[PDB]
Amino acid sequence: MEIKVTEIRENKLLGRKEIYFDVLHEGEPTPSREAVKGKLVAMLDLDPNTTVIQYIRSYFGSNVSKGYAKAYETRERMLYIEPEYILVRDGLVQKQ
Repeated sequence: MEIKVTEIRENKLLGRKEIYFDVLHEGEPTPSREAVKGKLVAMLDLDPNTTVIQYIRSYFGSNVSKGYAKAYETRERMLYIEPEYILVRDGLVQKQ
């Protein structure tokens, strides 16, 4: 239920911030990716609608998971770079 941002890098060329973070999640084997996204978006003042969580990797016996996210400058920039299957997977685009 805690997030610690470990690195924020600005990718000028693709128009996104590249964000690594820890998730502290006592009592869980793994944390809830939607809950993690909400915390991360709040912590860094991101746009939920342009934030792609690439992975949240948990480790057995550890309270600590390791995540990586991409926060796009605009939705357009996200639409240009991210494959459709990923945006649909993570709820950012709604499949017709």
